[PDB]
Amino acid sequence: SGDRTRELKVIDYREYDNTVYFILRDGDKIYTIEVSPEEAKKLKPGDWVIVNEDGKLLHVQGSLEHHHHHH
Repeated sequence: SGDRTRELKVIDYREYDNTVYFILRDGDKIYTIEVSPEEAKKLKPGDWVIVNEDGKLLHVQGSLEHHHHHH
């Protein structure tokens, strides 16, 4: 159970007037997604993303610290 979303690494992009193609990597698998330029403004090669069920790009921001047990 769990492990239902997939994080992908941006390895490349191709930019045209009205569309940006991102090349995304999950392990040894490659996916392509095409978005509008305003959706690509914050993403570059080396960034990580999650694409949700609606096709929305979600930007991986990092981890949150948890150094202390709280129960």
